[PDB]
Formats: sequence, C-alpha cells, structure tokens
Amino acid sequence: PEFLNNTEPLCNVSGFAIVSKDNGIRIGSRGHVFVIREPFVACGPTECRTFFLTQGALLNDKHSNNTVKDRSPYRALMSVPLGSSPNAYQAKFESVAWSATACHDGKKWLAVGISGADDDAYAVIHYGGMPTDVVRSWRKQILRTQESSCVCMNGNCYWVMTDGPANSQASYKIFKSHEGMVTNEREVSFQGGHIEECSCYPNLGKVECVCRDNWNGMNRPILIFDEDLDYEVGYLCAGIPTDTPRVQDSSFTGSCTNAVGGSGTNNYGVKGFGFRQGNSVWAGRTVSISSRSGFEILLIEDGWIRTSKTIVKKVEVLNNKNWSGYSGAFTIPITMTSKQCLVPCFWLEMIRGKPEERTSIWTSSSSTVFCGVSSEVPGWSWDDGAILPFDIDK
Amino acid sequence: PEFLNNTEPLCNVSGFAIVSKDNGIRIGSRGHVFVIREPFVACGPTECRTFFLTQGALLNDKHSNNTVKDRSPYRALMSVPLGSSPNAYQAKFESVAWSATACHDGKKWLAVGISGADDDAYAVIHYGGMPTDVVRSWRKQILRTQESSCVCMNGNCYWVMTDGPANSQASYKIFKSHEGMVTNEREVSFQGGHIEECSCYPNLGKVECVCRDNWNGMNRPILIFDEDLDYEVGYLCAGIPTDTPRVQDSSFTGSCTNAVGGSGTNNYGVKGFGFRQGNSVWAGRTVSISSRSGFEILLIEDGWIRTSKTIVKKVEVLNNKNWSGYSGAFTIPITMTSKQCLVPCFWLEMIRGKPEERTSIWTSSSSTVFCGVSSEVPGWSWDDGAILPFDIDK
Amino acid sequence: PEFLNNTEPLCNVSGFAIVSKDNGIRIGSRGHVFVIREPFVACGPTECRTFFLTQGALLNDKHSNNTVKDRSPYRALMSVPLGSSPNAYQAKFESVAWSATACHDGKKWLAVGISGADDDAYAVIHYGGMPTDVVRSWRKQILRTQESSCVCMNGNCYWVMTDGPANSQASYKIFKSHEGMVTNEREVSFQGGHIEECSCYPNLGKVECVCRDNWNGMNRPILIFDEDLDYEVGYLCAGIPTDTPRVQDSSFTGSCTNAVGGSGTNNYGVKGFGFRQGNSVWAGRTVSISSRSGFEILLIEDGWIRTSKTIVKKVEVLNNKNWSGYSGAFTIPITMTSKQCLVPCFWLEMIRGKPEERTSIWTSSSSTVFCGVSSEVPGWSWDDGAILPFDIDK
Amino acid sequence: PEFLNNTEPLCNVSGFAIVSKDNGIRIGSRGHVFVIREPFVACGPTECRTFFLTQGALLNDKHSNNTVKDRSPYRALMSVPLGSSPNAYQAKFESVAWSATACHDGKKWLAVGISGADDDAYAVIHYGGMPTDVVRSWRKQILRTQESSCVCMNGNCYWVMTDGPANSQASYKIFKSHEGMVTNEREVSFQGGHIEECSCYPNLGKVECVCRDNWNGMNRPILIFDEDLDYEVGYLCAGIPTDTPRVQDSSFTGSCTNAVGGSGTNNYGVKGFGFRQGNSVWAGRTVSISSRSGFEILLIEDGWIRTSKTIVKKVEVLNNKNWSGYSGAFTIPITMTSKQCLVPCFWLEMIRGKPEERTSIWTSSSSTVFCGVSSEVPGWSWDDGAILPFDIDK
Ligand SMILES: *[C@@H]1O[C@H](CO)[C@@H](O[C@@H]2O[C@H](CO)[C@@H](O)[C@H](O)[C@H]2NC(C)=O)[C@H](O)[C@H]1NC(C)=O
Ligand SMILES: *[C@@H]1O[C@H](CO)[C@@H](O[C@@H]2O[C@H](CO)[C@@H](O)[C@H](O)[C@H]2NC(C)=O)[C@H](O)[C@H]1NC(C)=O
Ligand SMILES: *[C@@H]1O[C@H](CO)[C@@H](O[C@@H]2O[C@H](CO)[C@@H](O)[C@H](O)[C@H]2NC(C)=O)[C@H](O)[C@H]1NC(C)=O
Ligand SMILES: *[C@@H]1O[C@H](CO)[C@@H](O[C@@H]2O[C@H](CO)[C@@H](O)[C@H](O)[C@H]2NC(C)=O)[C@H](O)[C@H]1NC(C)=O
Ligand SMILES: CC(=O)N[C@H]1[C@H]([C@H](O)[C@H](O)CO)OC(C(=O)O)=C[C@@H]1NC(=N)N
Ligand SMILES: CC(=O)N[C@H]1[C@H]([C@H](O)[C@H](O)CO)OC(C(=O)O)=C[C@@H]1NC(=N)N
Ligand SMILES: CC(=O)N[C@H]1[C@H]([C@H](O)[C@H](O)CO)OC(C(=O)O)=C[C@@H]1NC(=N)N
Ligand SMILES: CC(=O)N[C@H]1[C@H]([C@H](O)[C@H](O)CO)OC(C(=O)O)=C[C@@H]1NC(=N)N
Ligand SMILES: *[C@@H]1O[C@H](CO)[C@@H](O)[C@H](O)[C@H]1NC(C)=O
Ligand SMILES: *[C@@H]1O[C@H](CO)[C@@H](O)[C@H](O)[C@H]1NC(C)=O
Ligand SMILES: *[C@@H]1O[C@H](CO)[C@@H](O)[C@H](O)[C@H]1NC(C)=O
Ligand SMILES: *[C@@H]1O[C@H](CO)[C@@H](O)[C@H](O)[C@H]1NC(C)=O
Ligand SMILES: [Ca+2]
Ligand SMILES: [Ca+2]
Ligand SMILES: [Ca+2]
Ligand SMILES: [Ca+2]
Repeated sequence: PEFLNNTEPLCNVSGFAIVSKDNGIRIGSRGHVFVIREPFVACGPTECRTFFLTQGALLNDKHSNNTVKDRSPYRALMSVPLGSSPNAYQAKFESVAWSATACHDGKKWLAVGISGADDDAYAVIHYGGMPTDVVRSWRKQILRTQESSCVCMNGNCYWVMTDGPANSQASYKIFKSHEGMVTNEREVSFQGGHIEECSCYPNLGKVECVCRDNWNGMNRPILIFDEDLDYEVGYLCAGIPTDTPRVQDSSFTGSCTNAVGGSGTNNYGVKGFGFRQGNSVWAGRTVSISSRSGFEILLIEDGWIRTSKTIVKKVEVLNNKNWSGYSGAFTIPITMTSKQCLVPCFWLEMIRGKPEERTSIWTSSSSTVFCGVSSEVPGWSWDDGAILPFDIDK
Repeated sequence: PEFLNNTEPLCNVSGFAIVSKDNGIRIGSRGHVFVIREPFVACGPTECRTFFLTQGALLNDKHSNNTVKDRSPYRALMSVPLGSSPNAYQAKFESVAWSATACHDGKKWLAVGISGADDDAYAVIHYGGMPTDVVRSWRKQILRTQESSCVCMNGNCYWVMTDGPANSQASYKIFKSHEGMVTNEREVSFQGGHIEECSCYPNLGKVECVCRDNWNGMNRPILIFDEDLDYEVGYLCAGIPTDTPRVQDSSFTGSCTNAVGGSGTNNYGVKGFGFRQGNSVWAGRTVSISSRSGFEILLIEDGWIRTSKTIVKKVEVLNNKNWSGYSGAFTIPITMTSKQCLVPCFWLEMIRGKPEERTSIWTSSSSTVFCGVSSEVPGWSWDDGAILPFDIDK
Repeated sequence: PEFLNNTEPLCNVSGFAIVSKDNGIRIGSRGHVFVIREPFVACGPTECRTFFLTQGALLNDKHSNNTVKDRSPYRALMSVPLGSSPNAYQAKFESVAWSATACHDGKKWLAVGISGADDDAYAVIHYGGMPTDVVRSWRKQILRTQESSCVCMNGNCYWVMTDGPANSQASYKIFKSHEGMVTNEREVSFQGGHIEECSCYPNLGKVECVCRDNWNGMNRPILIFDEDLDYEVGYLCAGIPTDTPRVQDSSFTGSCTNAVGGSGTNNYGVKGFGFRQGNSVWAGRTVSISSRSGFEILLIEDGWIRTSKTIVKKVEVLNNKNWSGYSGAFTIPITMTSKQCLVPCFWLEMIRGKPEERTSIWTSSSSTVFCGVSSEVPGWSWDDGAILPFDIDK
Repeated sequence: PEFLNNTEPLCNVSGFAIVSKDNGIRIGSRGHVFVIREPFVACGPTECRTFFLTQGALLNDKHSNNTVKDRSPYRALMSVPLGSSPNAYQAKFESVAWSATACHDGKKWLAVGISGADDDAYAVIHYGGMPTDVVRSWRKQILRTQESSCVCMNGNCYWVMTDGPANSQASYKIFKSHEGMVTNEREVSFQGGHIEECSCYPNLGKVECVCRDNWNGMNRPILIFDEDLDYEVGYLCAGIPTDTPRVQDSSFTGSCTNAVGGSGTNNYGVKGFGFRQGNSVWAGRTVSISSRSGFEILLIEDGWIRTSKTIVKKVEVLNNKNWSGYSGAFTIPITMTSKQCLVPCFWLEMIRGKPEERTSIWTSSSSTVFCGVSSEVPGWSWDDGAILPFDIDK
C-alpha cells in the first residue's frame, strides 16, 4: 500500500458514459433501504464507493416522516460499493454526519463528518475507520462541507468548509490533512462571494473546485489551490449560468470575478460541478432554470477563461419531466485505468418526495453516475423511476 | 494474477450433472429478490458467478408491474455467487444494462452493458469495475449482445453484437478487447442469415458460437472465429432443429449453409446453445416445438458436420409441464479442474409470469445450471417451483 | 494451503460445553430465514460452518407449505458461519441436494449433494465450488448419505452412502476421494444389519462411524474403516440402547454383533452419534424412548467393547418437554486448537412443525452445538424457543 | 500477526468526540434488527466492533415479548462492525451468552460468554471462533462478567467475574488467559464492597477497572491489577458520586476505601466507567440521580486520589429528556493511531421499552460511541430516536 500521487493532468474527454444507477428508491418500496440525501462517489486505488447521508431511518417506515429536514442527531455518513442501493445490510458506517466529505489517499479511507448543534457543530475526521482529529465550528453557524469527494495527492488530503450565514457573507476555509490529522488550514478571502458544497478534483497537482453561491450568484464560484493552500478564487467565467435558480442564457452576462445574480435568483442554489478542459469547461446544470428538474452537461469553448457563450457539446442525461438535485465531481486514479491522466466523472442526485411531491411525508434520493470518455456518447433519461406516493404516505 | 490461457480443447462429455438451482422466485415470495430475466453464468479462475438483468425492482412489489417489457432505464446487470438468489443484499452491481455479456480474463471481470434509447444505444465496457471503453450503436436499431458469457483467451476477450431489425437482415459484429479496451472489430457477412444472443465458448483456441436466428431460421446459426476475428459462419448442420418455434423433427431437413424455416416458425426464436464434440454436437432445446416449456439436451452423431438425424443420447432436465426460457453455454477453466480440457456447462432460464401466465402482472425467471461429466447422468425435472399468482397479483 | 493430516487421536473429554445456538426459527418469525432440516457442522482449518438442506422456501411464506416432505427438486445444501441463522442473505450455495455430506481437506471444501428421482438419484461432488465427479444410484432406491460431516485425512476424504429399502436389507458403501474425484469404493457386507445417516469422525488415522439402523435395530451400527476402505462393522456394544424408538434400558440387552429390536421399535430410527473414548463411549440420545424429544449424552464405561450398562456421566442439554431431532459428530482440527488430539463435538437438531405440531403447515429445525472439554460441564435446556403456530399457519 | 503490547500509557484527553451511532431501534422499526441489550465496543489491531447480547428475536416481532427479562437460553453474544445496526444479516455469532466480555489480543478475537441455569452457569471461552476453555460458577449464583471489553497485553487477556448475591456480599475474581486458556485466577478480597460489570482498560501495563456496586455503594469501586493478578481495590475517591441511583453532589462525601450509600440508593446501580488521567479522572454518569436518563462526562481534578469536588470540565452527550443505560470503556491500540499512548473511548447504551416505557412489550437498546481527543469538544444530545410504541405493541 502506497499513497496515490494523483498529480497527473485531468483527461480531456468528449463525452460521458453512464457507469451506474442504484435504483434505491424503487428497491426501497419493498427492500430495506435507507432514506438518504446528499449522495456522492469517491474512488480508492481498487474500488469506487457511493457515500450518502442517511436519515437514520428506512424507506416506507414511519421514521421517514419529516425527512425533508436537513440536520438531526440520527443522520450518518455511510457507504456502499458503487451501484448498490444504500441498503440496511450492505451499508458501511463511516461517520456521524449531517454534512460530509470522503476520499482515499491510496492507503486508507478518510471520512469527515459534521454533527452537533447548529451553533456549535464539529467535524470528526475518521481515518482507516478510527477517529483521528476534529475541526470545530469557528463562526458557530452551521459548519458545513462539500457533500462530495475530497482530494488526496501525495498522501495529503484536502477539503473546503464553510461557516456562517446561508444568505450573506460567510467564512470559507481550506483544510490539509495527513493520515487523518489536520496539518494546515487557510481562510479564503472572498468579499461579496459565497462558497458552499464545493465539487473538487485534482488537476496537474492542484485542486480545482466548482462550488455553490447561495447568496448573490447564479454563476458558480471557482476555487483553485495548491499544497501550500495558496489559492485563486473567483467565478466560472462562462457567459452561461449553471446554478439553479438562474435566468435564461440570453439574459445572462458572465463574469470571472463577480457574483452575477438578481432577477429572482438570489439566496438559493444547488450543489453542482464543472471540469476544466484546458481553457474550456464541462459544466453540469439542471434543465429547468427555476427548479431541480432535468440534467444536462455542457462543453463551453474557452468557458474557464472568458465569458464565452459558445456551447460546442451538450448532453442530456435526465429530461425536464423528472426530478434531479445535487451533482458532484470525482476522478478515477491511474491505478484503475493505467492511463497517464485522471478520468473525470460526475454523479447526479435525483430527489423524490418533499418539497416538490407534497403528497409524500418523506424526502430521499437515488443516483446515476457517469464517466468521461474519449468519444461522443448519446444521452438519454435515466430517471429515479419510483412510483409515488408510497405505502407509508397513505 | 495472470491471464487465463483458455486455449485448451473442450472436453468430450457423456452427460450433464446439475450444479446449482437458485430457487429465486420461490424465495422472492417473501425475501427481497430482484425481478430479473436473461440470467447467465461466467467463471473466473477461482469462482463462478450468476449474472442477470434486473428490472430495478423487487418481486412482490408494485414496481414489478409491467416487467414483461424488455428495455428501460432501470435495468442493470448484476451478479451473485453461483447458486444464490438474485437478491437485494448480495447482488453486486456490474453495469447499467438491458442487454449484456460478461467474462473473466484471469485477472479481472469484464462486463459489457448496453443501455440508452432504442435508436441510439451504447455499450459501456467495465473492467475491474471501472468504465474503460464504449461501443456505439452503428445501425441505430437496438444494439444488443449475447446475454451470456463472453470468451477470454490469452488476455483478450471476445463477444458478438447485433444492430438492426429483429425480423429481417441485420448487422452482426465480433469484438476483441484487452483490459477493457476494444482493440479490433469485424463485421460478419451473413446475407439471408440472422444472428442474435450468441452462446459462445473457447475450443482449441477458437471461439465457437451457437446463436439465435429471429428471422427465417428454426435452425441455429453457428459462428466460429479466431484471434484475428477471421470467421466461418453458417448453421448447425444437424437434421434436428433446435430453435423455438420449430417443426417436429420428421418435418425438418437440415442445412449447414441456409436458414431453414417457414411452417409458422419465422420471426421468432429463443436463445440457446450447443457444444461441438469432435464432429458431433450436444444441443439444447425446449421440449415443446411452439412454446418455451420443458428442456432437453441431445447428443447428435456427426451433427456439427452433416445433416444427421441420429440422436445417440438425450437427457431431459425439465419436463414439458413446466416453463423454460433462455439457455446458454460457459466453460470451467483449468484452474478449477486441474484437467487438460475445458469443461462445458450450460444454464437454463425458467420464466414465470407474462406472457404465459396472464394472471400475474410481472415477469421474472430463475435458473438451473449443469456441467458436463465423463459418464452418463440421469435427468429429472428441476422446475422453477414458484406458486403463482403472487400476493402483488391480487 | 496444505492438506490437514487429521491422523491424531481423538481427545478424551469429560464434558460438553455449548458453542453455538442459531435461534433460526425464532428469527425467521420476522427475518428471512430458510425452511430447513438436516443441519450439520463441519470444520475447515480456520472456520467451522453450519450446513443445512433448505426446502427452497422461507419461513412464514406460503412456499413453506408441506415442507414435512423429505425430497423435492427445490432442496439445496447451503452453509453459513457457525452460529448464524440459515438466512436468505448469508447462505452460501453448496449443492443441489435432498441428502448431503460435506467436509474440508485443509485446502478446499468438499460437498456431496444427492438429487434426482427416487429411482435414479445421483450425488454431485463439488470441490472448491466446482463440480468434479458424480456417484450414481446403484440400487435405484433413494441413494442417500450421512447428513453430517465427512472425514478428510492426508488429502483424502471419506463418506458412507446407502441405497435400497428403508425397512429391510439395503446396500451400504464407503467412498474415498481426492480433490473431489472418487478414487476408491467398497461395499460393506452387513447381512441382517441396516446402515443410514452415519456420524463419522477421525480417530488415530481411522474413520469411526456411529449410524442409524432403520430396520431391526434399536442399537446403533458401528462402522470403522481405514484408508484402504478395509472395515469392521457391527453394533455399539453398550447395554444401553441409543436409537429412537427404543425400549427402557432395563428391558434391553446389548450386542456387539446383532441388531437388537422388537417391542415396537422396528422400522424407524433417528440419526445420532457416539464417540469412542478408549474402551468407553460418549453416546447421545433423545430423552424420550418413543419420540424425538429431549436430548442427553451418556458416558458408558467400556461401552465400545462390551455390553456395559454402567453410566459414569450423563448430561442433559434439552429437556423432555422440548422437541429434538437429528444429532451428529464432527471434530476440530489441530490448526484451531494447537492440541495434539482432535476435539470431539456434536450438534443437535430441534425440529418444529409437522408431524408433532399438527397446527403448523410446515416443518423446519434449528440447532445447538457442543464441544468436548477436559472438565465436567453442567447441562441445561437450550430449546428451539419458537412460539407456534406462526402467522402463515393462520 | 503479532500480539499487541498494549503497555503504553493511557492518553490524556481534553474532550470526547462522537465516533458512531447505530440508530438500531429506528432502523428496526422496519428492518430486521435484533432485540438486544448490554452492547459494548472492543478494538482489534485493524477494526473496532460492536458486541451485544441478543434476545434471539427481532424487533417488531412477537418473540420480542417479555424481553425485559435478563437471562434465557436464546440470548447470544454477537458482533457487527462499529456503527452498524445489530441486524440479522451482518451479525457475527460469537458465543451463547446472557453475560459476556470480548477483546482482541492482536492475533485473534477472544469472547467469553456465560449461559446455563442461574444456579449452575458457566462461561465458554472462544478464541479465534473455537471453544478453548470453560469457567464454572464457583458460588452457584448467577456467574456474571463485564458486559464490556476485556483487556489484552503482551498476549495475555484479563477480565473480571462475579458470583453470588446481587444485593449483599458476593465473590469477585480476576482471570488471566493466553490463547483462550485460563492460565491464572485470583479472588479479590473486598469485604463490605460489591463489584459487578467492570469497565476496564490498559494503562501503563496495568489493568484499571471502574465498576458497579449493587449493594451499599453509590460510589464506584475501582480495581487495579497487574500481570500476576496482584491488585488494589477500593472506591473512586472523588467527592462526586457517579452510580445511579445516587444523591445530589452536595449531599455526598467521597471515600477512597468505603462504600458510601443510603438515602434510598442501596441495592441497585448501573454499569458505568471512568478513566484515570494522572491524578484526575474522567467519569461518566446519567444526568438523573434516580433514573437511567441523560448522560454526561465529568473531568474531576485529583478525583482519582482524593475526595475532590472540583469539576474542571463537563460535557453532556444526552439530555435528561432521553433514556440512557449502561456505559463502558475501551481503548484504541497504537496500530490504528500511530500514537505513543492508548486512546480512551466510551460507549453509551440507550434503553427503550420496559420498564420506563410500559406501553411497549419489549426492551432493547441502541448506542453512541465517543473517543477522547486532545482538545475540548462541544456536547449535544444524540438520543436513540425511535418513536414508540411500535407496531408489535398494538
Ligand atoms: C487537454 O487539452 C488541453 C488544451 O488543448 C491541453 O493543453 C495543452 O497542452 C499542450 C502540450 O503541453 C500545450 O502545448 C498547450 O499550450 C496546452 N493548451 C492549453 C490551452 O493549455 C492538454 O495537454 C490536454 N490534456 C491532456 C491530459 O491531454
Ligand atoms: C473429443 O473427441 C474427438 C473425436 O473423437 C477427438 O478428436 C480426435 O482427436 C484425435 C487425437 O488428436 C485425432 O486423431 C482425431 O482425428 C480427432 N477426431 C476428430 C473427429 O476430430 C478429441 O481429441 C476429443 N477431445 C478431447 C479433449 O479428448
Ligand atoms: C484416551 O484414553 C484412553 C484410555 O485411557 C487412552 O488409551 C490408552 O493409551 C495409553 C498410552 O498409549 C496406553 O498405554 C493404553 O493401553 C491405552 N488404553 C486403552 C484402553 O486404549 C488414550 O491414550 C487417551 N487418548 C488421549 C488422546 O489422551
Ligand atoms: C497525563 O498527565 C499526567 C499528569 O500530568 C502525566 O503524568 C506525569 O508524567 C510526568 C512525566 O513522566 C511526571 O514527571 C509526573 O510526575 C506525572 N504526573 C502525575 C500526576 O502522574 C502523564 O505523563 C500524562 N500522560 C501522557 C500519556 O501524556
Ligand atoms: C448543512 C446543511 O444543512 N446543508 C444543506 C444545504 C444548506 O442549507 C445550503 O447550502 C445553505 O447553506 O442546502 C441543501 C439543499 O438541498 O439546498 C441540503 C443540505 N443538507 C445537508 N447537507 N444535510
Ligand atoms: C435487447 C432486447 O430487448 N432483447 C430481447 C430479445 C429481442 O427482442 C430478440 O432477440 C429480437 O431482436 O428477445 C427476448 C425474448 O425473450 O425473446 C428478450 C430480450 N430482452 C432483453 N435482453 N432485455
Ligand atoms: C433421503 C431421505 O429422504 N432421508 C430421510 C430419512 C429416511 O427416510 C430414513 O433414513 C429412511 O431411509 O429419514 C428422515 C427422518 O426424519 O427420519 C429424514 C430424511 N430426509 C432427508 N435427508 N431429506
Ligand atoms: C447476569 C445478569 O442478569 N446481569 C444483569 C444485571 C444484574 O442483575 C445486576 O448487575 C445485579 O446483579 O443488571 C442489569 C441491569 O440492567 O441492571 C442487566 C443485566 N443483564 C444481563 N447481563 N443479561
Ligand atoms: C407524519 O407526520 C404527520 C404530522 O405529525 C402526521 O400527521 C402523519 O400521520 C405522520 N405519518 C406517519 C406515518 O406517522
Ligand atoms: C399494474 O398495472 C395495471 C395497469 O396500469 C393496474 O391496473 C394494476 O393495478 C397495477 N398493479 C399494481 C400493483 O400497481
Ligand atoms: C397449505 O396446503 C393446504 C392443503 O393444500 C391448504 O389448505 C392451505 O391453505 C395451504 N396453506 C397456504 C398458506 O397456502
Ligand atoms: C405479550 O405477552 C402478553 C402476556 O402474555 C400478551 O397479552 C400479549 O398479547 C403478548 N404480545 C404478543 C405480540 O404476543
Ligand atoms: Ca445561487
Ligand atoms: Ca428462429
Ligand atoms: Ca432403529
Ligand atoms: Ca449502587
């Protein structure tokens, strides 16, 4: 067992092929499957796993009542092999958590799980299944993190956390760890900007993150940092907005530096992702500009470096008649691919129940996962597929 | 870990002994078992596994409604150890798929799963659990493959795919891969012939396939190819027809070269198998000439090389009062047998529900598996055994 | 991985301590647990496992109806780790079987499973999970075997089979195998005797078996054989009868050579066991002389070599107010104990449902397991504990 | 595989961070989860596991009736990975047991399980899953042990047992074992004292235990011993009482030598724990002085060596509106932490059902687990979270 370098360039890809679909909610109509949300994927040297935040309750059970709620003492980070339902008997316990990130350094799994009261939460860092360190809330206002994979390079693992208001200026920090111990941290200066739920991946030895602005931006913040935690922060340059809510493309003008918002888009957002491709960018977004429905990915020419509106490729993986949700980035290491570059992949959360489906008492999600390939790949619509309401709703 | 040679001759066998029976539908009356169809078996160096296409739903659940349907975004290729039910908690996710093939090269599992729209489907190739390559539909008409084990020899794995009409001339291709990457392909010229759902096995360093003609043939196509993808294509010579539907043996005249059909047998078929035995052949077939009921295997003297009607052995493993379905071939590698030849085995799918059992809202199947041995073995009737209708049907 | 020698002497023990209890039927009131019977235990170098014959159906399901029946195409030999319930999700498939034996040679598991029609059954031998050989019925009358662990010594594994009438002279054979291939067999001459369901264990390089006479004997046959399959056959000498049904001890006179029966005890029996202890013997029996209720084990002074009635120790592990059933012998190898002798252990089957509990539609069993120790150990009553009837019975 | 030294000093810690929460009862509302009580945690070189005593029955099943009862033939010690629910399909069988202790010596798991009649019980010692030795009741009055992790150092494992009256002078013994064999024992002279359910941990090569006095003490006995089983015995000096029931702190005067009781606190207690910190002590207790509700941990200055009332730190992990129960100590070995000291951790049992919740027919518990860290950590209330009554209660 050796540490993964993970210092290779990110692969350039021309399409995204479906890798898995867990069908968790369909299965949970009868099987014993956790109510969850905030799923994500992370890969070790030999296996990829799906992580998720349970509600400490099962689908179609009375304890699934009121699971639209975000935080409780019953939520836990757990994982299953990629493609498995988040079920009661395969789930591996990772951390107590209502917010989390996880990744593998080549030797062991790192899991960071936040629990506790809103005004005094703390992250517990688990390494190889053992609690190694803690990070306390420094602003005492819902300490929270990525809800996707962290990044490990050369034995050091990195992640981003936020503490402070949901709809105004908050505080943003980058963390560095080795074998589960925090070894460095840096506060990111981003006045007028808002960073949450970063989707991060390694690219040529740096960590590149595409995040959620829940304040004044319908464009996505970009945060790039190195091993010293030196950073650049700004917004995805592209003249195509990729948060939700947002306005139609023709009503939007991009910015590399400033949050662009207004027009009824302020004070909300959704976790999402993008992948730099030289000067261009693959960016995901819901099909709807107002709701978490549909999902498509766009290749925007020069979209990483300028306010480009040129869409060279677009692929839809979920049509607008179906519910989506969070999306996030991860990479496949050289040990599984034998390539000289890191393969970019994304996952998609499909939320069922509240608030969009009010005749259900619960909220959960299922997922699809896609990986970049060297050729164009057709889209389709791989929807959650569950038939609501469920038994427990009647 | 080294690649399996798999270049040995196929064993000559005199009988087939039952190896496993999963009783999946009986168990799924109460247990949590996937609705499936198209099961198959493939063996690695140290383990054999049962693969299957789920419907992304469980038996006796409302989501099992309308599962007679062949393709959807919810179907997945999964696997369990040989003999296990295809259940919710042991199932290993392999690929998103409504058509599939899988095999083991000695080092890792290869799984090929087709999903997407009928007019723009694509296969995703998974190797060691990682997506490595894709194959796009080239005729834009239900790209489809074996629904049984592919063949690996000396580190290269091979499979057959079809694209085009179900009931007229289509296009047939052979694929070669190494570590999950397609390295060669060849289109098979077969004018007037139709190839689907090939059952393939290694024999003296070549791949021998017995397939389904869904057009004008009640005899089975035979496709034989080598590492260069050079091939011979034709029909099983035997003057005994082995597709379903077919006519009675006495109304049939064999052909090595031509599809023999008519008499109400055109435009359908069932996946099946055969094993060359020198110049002879073991071939499976349903007992009924018109429906998927019963199952028997026949040793036909010189049936691989001429229009022989001489049946030297016949063994029934399912009587005609019980539902059958697909059947397929696989082999056991030298690493498990210590023999100097590859052991021929077959599996049998037993379909319950629609269309034959109209009082059920669903369709699933269970399996039995048999392996060749050096002596004669008695038959019996190992039927699915489930008592229909089920709870969900009322 | 090397073959277990297993040529050590059997340990002398002064008591039996409980090792496990699976509580399978209690658990199966709600959990997903197979209907079974004929459980047994066998140990490999590093693990002991519980084997069992399922009915291919789960407790509290409609398919459990009529499971008092002994043979069907749906029965399978499966296994779980020692102490686990025989449940739907941990069970490992071993063989299709309505009669079976299994053991471990130090390198791999050997499983022998009999299925097929009563008049043409056959055993399939599985080695390392691969079908290696077959044994056909030679009398065409319910080929059957031990329903307990076989014995492996120096890489060869041995077991006993019977074919012929249940209530008159039948045919008895000993088998020798290496890596799953039958390498020798010997028919046992036993005129006027009847041998079924042998409980066998290694002792100083020979196999010692205590069996069931289902014909004229309420005393148990003893069969001892060596690697050449040379044998001695007779009855347990002790003047204490240990089959069921039997008469009270004071009405019984022992014999080393002859079946002793009559008085309403002919034509039935129950699988049981004994362990030679020098010239003495530990022998199990039901507490009731007429029914399968209660269980006790007796140390009979010189009971292996003469018609002794001297009981030096007696321990009850199940009181006569509770249902018992089959019992069987196995040993723990030196690799788990670091001893210079083989530890004798036994398991006890506790049958619930038909025929004793007529208000239930089903029959299943659970187990307790006990191992010999160097000191006296108190008894108790570890009964099945399920509360009948079950939901499905109403 | 080598034996763990475990001779390092115990770490000094300033706070306790939550490591896991199993949510077992919430999950068991629908999932298949054992009714349990007396959970505990023990760590091997590479994994921590949760152990528990089942009632041989599942939640929400009729067999859960009357599970307030402490002892039966159906109770078993089983384990799951840390954080998992004690469910029917992940549970590993360890021992038949209505009282137990378990630990890992670096090479194998040791499990000690007591079963049998109240007046003639015996412990079976399991090592590497094999029964190795027995300990008989020496006072014939409910032989019983820790219900938490034992301690292994340099290949020897130690635990404490009690036999005799629950509410008057009993007999207390320390045991030493190597590879599952008892190699030494010592009776502890403690006239007027009462020791049960010791929570023990290694500290600088000695075993330090904090126990339950069920007779005349609302203060906790302390037992410290070395490899020769030489011991010191007394009470936790602190002038803060930590048993339940107890009186308010201001009504209590500490003692290092004598049981301090009366005022309605005699003849009961609850399993609990403490950790020496130089001359100080971290000690757990229920928040309520009279009932098993709430849980807090206190750092008492010099509380190990004198009758101090100085509380320097206090952290609540369960508020007094929620049910608690047993608590216990364990340590994390150097192999998981790479530290030079042993990390102190504790678990908390949260009991639901009888006797406090009389509208339920059953009693079970779930757990939370916490580990010491080098900084202060906020508290919260991580309650069981199940909504009673359950289906089976109506
Ligand atoms: C992905 O594509 C980008 C853009 O084409 C590649 O970046 C170029 O790399 C070459 C070779 O070093 C340089 O000469 C160019 O200056 C780069 N262009 C830009 C815009 O950065 C990159 O090499 C590709 N990555 C991989 C892994 O193939
Ligand atoms: C299976 O049987 C076939 C037919 O008997 C065997 O093929 C023969 O092999 C011998 C030895 O090389 C040749 O002399 C013959 O010409 C072959 N006959 C035919 C019809 O091909 C084959 O060897 C057998 N296979 C195995 C593995 O034993
Ligand atoms: C079990 O007990 C028997 C009977 O006491 C032991 O058999 C004796 O072994 C000694 C030593 O070789 C011989 O001198 C005696 O002749 C034997 N007696 C009989 C009746 O066989 C045997 O050694 C013991 N087994 C073990 C493993 O300790
Ligand atoms: C935990 O704290 C205690 C108390 O401060 C430490 O014990 C001291 O150790 C030093 C160094 O050997 C001695 O000089 C003192 O006499 C000790 N004091 C007492 C009260 O025992 C102990 O070293 C600490 N343990 C660890 C692992 O850091
Ligand atoms: C820690 C916390 O509760 N995180 C929130 C998150 C949050 O409200 C926004 O980012 C605003 O700050 O939004 C949402 C969301 O669906 O919008 C889900 C999260 N749920 C959980 N991760 N549990
Ligand atoms: C891809 C596709 O849908 N394949 C079909 C197959 C097909 O219709 C025929 O071969 C004709 O082309 O027939 C049948 C069949 O039962 O006849 C099952 C298959 N179901 C699936 N593999 N899902
Ligand atoms: C193969 C067969 O059916 N074996 C029988 C066995 C048998 O009837 C007697 O030994 C008489 O021959 O008896 C019994 C028994 O409970 O008496 C259970 C067995 N059930 C099974 N092993 N399935
Ligand atoms: C062996 C036995 O039954 N141990 C008891 C224990 C005991 O009654 C007291 O310590 C008094 O002696 O108390 C309690 C308790 O909840 O107070 C649970 C235990 N339950 C079990 N471990 N099963
Ligand atoms: C969910 O909560 C609401 C409000 O308390 C209640 O009316 C409803 O019955 C609950 N559903 C269940 C299944 O408990
Ligand atoms: C299955 O579908 C049919 C037609 O939509 C419907 O009538 C029937 O009730 C469905 N069954 C279930 C269990 O939903
Ligand atoms: C079991 O079989 C009997 C006889 O056929 C029948 O009367 C009874 O209803 C059956 N029970 C179930 C649950 O099917
Ligand atoms: C539990 O036991 C009581 C007393 O015997 C009984 O009244 C009650 O119905 C039982 N509950 C169940 C589910 O059997
Ligand atoms: Ca926004
Ligand atoms: Ca046809
Ligand atoms: Ca008899
Ligand atoms: Ca007390």
